[PDB]
Amino acid sequence: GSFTMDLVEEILRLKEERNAIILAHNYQLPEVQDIADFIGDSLELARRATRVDADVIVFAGVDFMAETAKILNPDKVVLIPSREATCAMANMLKVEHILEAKRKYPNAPVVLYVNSTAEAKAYADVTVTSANAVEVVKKLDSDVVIFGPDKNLAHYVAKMTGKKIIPVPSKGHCYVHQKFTLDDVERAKKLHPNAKLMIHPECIPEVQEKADIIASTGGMIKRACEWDEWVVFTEREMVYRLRKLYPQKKFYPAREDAFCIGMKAITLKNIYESLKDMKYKVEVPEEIARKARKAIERMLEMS
Ligand SMILES: C/C(=C/C(=O)O)C(=O)O
Ligand code: SF4
Ligand SMILES: [Cl-]
Ligand SMILES: [Cl-]
Ligand SMILES: [Cl-]
Ligand SMILES: [N+]
Repeated sequence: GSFTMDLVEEILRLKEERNAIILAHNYQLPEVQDIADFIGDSLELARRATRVDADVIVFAGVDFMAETAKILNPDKVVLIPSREATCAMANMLKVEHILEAKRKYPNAPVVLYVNSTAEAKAYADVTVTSANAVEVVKKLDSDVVIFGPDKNLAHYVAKMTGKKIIPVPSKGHCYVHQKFTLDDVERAKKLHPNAKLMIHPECIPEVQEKADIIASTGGMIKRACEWDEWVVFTEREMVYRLRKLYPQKKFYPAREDAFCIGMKAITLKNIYESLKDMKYKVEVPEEIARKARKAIERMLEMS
């Protein structure tokens, strides 16, 4: 015919030409999810980055996630389609916060949420995500741990493990998940009285306390089989992910306006441009990468 390739067809050809895999987070735009080879949460993306047979990883997610993939694949090309795909919560944690906490608690393990920079991870004894933070902290050989950046996840970990949690920094949080309120819980239950509530641990504690399940986005997918109707208290693109996986269930956003600007820096067009031009190359300095890798590997061994 007269027509040629659209962006999807161009991307598919370039993936072949580059020997590339596209890894996407659950918060990516639906049309980006639809072209990804693998979609998952922070822990699943970290694990998947340890079995990459491709030469090139295009990371449809934020920069810290691409850096984690690069730390696990120092000799593969890792591309981030936009350097403005970044995480507001992760940037709240600086090396100075970690050093001050280590000074006060030298025997406390430093436990850093994967939502953190590579420089910060170089000071972690182990990394965690929302899916394994409780399990990891429970198993660490200390009754006190230094933990960050997210204070709402820290609250959940403190509740579930009974251990003393020293937050770094003092007020780290995700603006997307902080948008959920008790009024959103009330409205969701009024509009969808037969639905259960799946709530991310980055939400505030009083909202966590209303959950039927508290889970990472990966845990939400794992536990969705437990009911047929769910209100989803996380970034709104997760509703698309859940509807695609389970077309027979019903999913409703807790708030349509819970959007991550950094995640939406990734577009179909800049994924195309990323493969076409081999950009933007993600690099992590060797000393930081080796130290971060030790903490990330330990995390994968512990969960
Ligand atoms: C936002 C997020 C973070 C994580 O997995 O630790 C999630 O995908 O649940
Ligand atoms: S949703 Fe929140 S934690 Fe995730 S990248 Fe966006 S700002 Fe960061
Ligand atoms: Cl692969
Ligand atoms: Cl995220
Ligand atoms: Cl199913
Ligand atoms: N011990």
